[PDB]
Amino acid sequence: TRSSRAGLQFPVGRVHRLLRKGNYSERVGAGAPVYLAAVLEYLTAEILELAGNAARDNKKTRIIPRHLQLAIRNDEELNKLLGRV
Amino acid sequence: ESYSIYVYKVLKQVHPDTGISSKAMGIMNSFVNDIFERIAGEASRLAHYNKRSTITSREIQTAVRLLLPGELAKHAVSEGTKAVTKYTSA
Amino acid sequence: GDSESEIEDETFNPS
Ligand SMILES: [Cl-]
Repeated sequence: TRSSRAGLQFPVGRVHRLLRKGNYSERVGAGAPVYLAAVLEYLTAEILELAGNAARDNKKTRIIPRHLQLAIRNDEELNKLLGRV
Repeated sequence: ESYSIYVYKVLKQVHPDTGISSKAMGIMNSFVNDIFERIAGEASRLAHYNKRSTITSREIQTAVRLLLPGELAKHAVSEGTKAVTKYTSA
Repeated sequence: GDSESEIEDETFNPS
């Protein structure tokens, strides 16, 4: 399986399907969805790490939206990346 | 349909004991979809600028370096290149 | 006081 060969949890096959269905180009190279799935997985991990830290500082047992908001706003780089979403 | 289960699997690596509410999971899905669309759109324009009919890992990497700030870009590049190297080894 | 939060916004359950 493509995701397993890449060492990823994110679904490489679906990322490939979404790149092909989105009319981004005529063709898509095999490495393109692997690379992109890996970047999405890493960005997900970085967000959850900081949101998770906020939940723990909040003496909470789960991440809620307020913890994500806190995490994005208090991290200069995630704020730059996602602060407009 | 969405990335929820994969977001959850990543959560279990970074914070195993920490759960996530359904609303927060919805926000995470929105972030993944937004980042997906930003990188794919930028890789699409770069392939057009280069007169190439195909989006390869080269265009993904360049889009990533230009769209993400600072350290996030460096680590995202490291992670994407590691995955491609594992993938092509197999 | 956390089953009250669960009422408002249920925990994501992978199964
Ligand atoms: Cl490729």
